[PDB]
Amino acid sequence: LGAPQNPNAKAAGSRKIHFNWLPPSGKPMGYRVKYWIQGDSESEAHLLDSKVPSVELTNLYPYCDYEMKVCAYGAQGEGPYSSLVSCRTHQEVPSEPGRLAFNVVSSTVTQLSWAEPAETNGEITAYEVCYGLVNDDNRPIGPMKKVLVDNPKNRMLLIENLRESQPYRYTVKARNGAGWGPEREAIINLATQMSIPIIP
Amino acid sequence: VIRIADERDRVQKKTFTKWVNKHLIKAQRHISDLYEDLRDGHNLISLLEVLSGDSLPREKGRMRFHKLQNVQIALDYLRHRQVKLVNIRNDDIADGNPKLTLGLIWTIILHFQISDIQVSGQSEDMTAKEKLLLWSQRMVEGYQGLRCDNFTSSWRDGRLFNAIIHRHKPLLIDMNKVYRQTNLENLDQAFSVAERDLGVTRLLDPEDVDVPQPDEKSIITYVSSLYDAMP
Repeated sequence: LGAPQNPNAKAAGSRKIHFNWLPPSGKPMGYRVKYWIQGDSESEAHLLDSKVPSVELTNLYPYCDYEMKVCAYGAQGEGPYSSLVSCRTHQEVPSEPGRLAFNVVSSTVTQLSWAEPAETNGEITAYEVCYGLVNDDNRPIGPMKKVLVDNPKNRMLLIENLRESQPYRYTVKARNGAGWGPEREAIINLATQMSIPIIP
Repeated sequence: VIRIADERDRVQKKTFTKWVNKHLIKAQRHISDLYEDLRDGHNLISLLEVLSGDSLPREKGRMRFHKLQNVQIALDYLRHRQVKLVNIRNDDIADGNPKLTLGLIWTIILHFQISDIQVSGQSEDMTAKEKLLLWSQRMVEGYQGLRCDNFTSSWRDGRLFNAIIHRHKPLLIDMNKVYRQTNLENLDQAFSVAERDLGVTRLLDPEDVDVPQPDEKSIITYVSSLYDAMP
């Protein structure tokens, strides 16, 4: 058997890749797909069997580049591998931004800052910060102010004009190609707590 | 009501970056964004290797598990060197929390550059900072009208910077003209001279110092590096 020709891959939905090829001349019993993450050795590769000239790679990482090749087998054993084909998976909404850190500037001013989500699952393009008054049981008493940060590299926010000795709830969430992820939360009273960050 | 991150954090970030690069180039390394180029841990490790001359392990990986491992190496090195790193976790640096990252670098600067200050008639109850201020005051003593009360407003007009360099090498500075020049002119002159004649890296831009309230940590880092360039 020769090598399967015309290796062809494309992202298909969540965490999976559709991979097909042109069968080699003859009557192959099946194929063996070898796939791995671009940058990893063909030693961390996974091996899939198929009886048909296509395969679904599942359980993959979001927004991740994958390399793959395929070989055919039959009566006379395994044949050569196809040429390499590279393909990137679709994106997923990000995880929570990192825990929130507060630099108290005054009884009415604070510098909120957060880390990038541990799993971006894509290219992060914005952050949204909500903050608002909460009562004694720590639930908002009114509409939360919403702030769009259109520069994802800016993970710091100077919020001034807050009320003295008043508890405020703060949330940060990230957005990427797939949309918005879950929120990271913290309740902070400025009066309660110099230039060293606080972290609930 | 929200506003733009404080200008002082912009300047502190630039100061800390120029400082980190000053050392990293010794190892043929260079960071571009302080809030990104330290997340994988490799640069922190290299920075520490250069600063202490020690040799540190490296978990060579590609994923997050390995980032965290590498950063932990850096943090552990500091903690074993009795450097208190409070409220700072490895994932905080690996995931790039900007304030905490700033803090880590400040800590590093304190421990390696600012803490080894030595002034005549000092006390071990004096902080590294208090010793640096004492030093500055001793250097500009006698210079008419010159006075060093803090590491912020006191440096705004550039005159202390010039006087300090003058005390060390009178031939480099024309104090007469310093008394007649603008804050910017003086600042620039000082930074320029210190760089070309004392090999003191230009951590600060004049426009970033000529302000009502300069970034204290940035001033401190620079003043400390003047001290380093002097016996």
